[PDB]
Amino acid sequence: AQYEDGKQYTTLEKPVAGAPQVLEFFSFFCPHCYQFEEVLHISDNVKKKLPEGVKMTKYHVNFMGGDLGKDLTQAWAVAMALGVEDKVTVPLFEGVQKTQTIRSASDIRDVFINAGIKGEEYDAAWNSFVVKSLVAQQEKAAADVQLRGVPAMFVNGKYQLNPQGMDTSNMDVFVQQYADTVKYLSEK
Ligand SMILES: O=C(O)Cc1coc2cc(Oc3ccccc3)ccc12
Repeated sequence: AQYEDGKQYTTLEKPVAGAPQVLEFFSFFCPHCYQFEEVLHISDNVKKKLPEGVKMTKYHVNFMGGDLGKDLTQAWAVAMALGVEDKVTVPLFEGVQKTQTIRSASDIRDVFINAGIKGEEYDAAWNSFVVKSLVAQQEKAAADVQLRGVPAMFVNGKYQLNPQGMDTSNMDVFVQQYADTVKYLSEK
């Protein structure tokens, strides 16, 4: 077949019931994730190839970056609780990987302050049980598949994208193959 298990995707040996239709995992320490955001815009290109209104979910992971990796998962929970993902994703990626000005939870907070989130409202979210539960939700989603690599995308709790099997000579061709594979998997 044109799409084959082991080529563009792999199939989870234990499928996960109740998962979101499209689920992405990333780390602000992950270099391919940085590219997926700034250069390839993978999430937006996948969204444009799926029907209107499909749910897409994106979670941060703990396993890169030690203490700060976990702080970043909590900060991503804050961003999701406050609905400010689009305001903080690029400055968090650049603060970690480009300028290397993010070295502490305080430096993370500065990114949110600079993006116009009020200090009081950041701190209230950071300490909230709603955010504690969003941290648990991110960890649980990752744990369901003993995730050890990002960027990762799962479709319908069943299929895992395999970008290792896609053309990397051309960035736009790669994005198109990735998104068309997601579309194919979502129609399975
Ligand atoms: O770990 C792997 O090999 C799989 C993988 C995940 O995200 C990626 C992003 C890439 O970025 C490019 C660069 C130039 C053209 C097209 C794509 C390349 C490969 C991968």
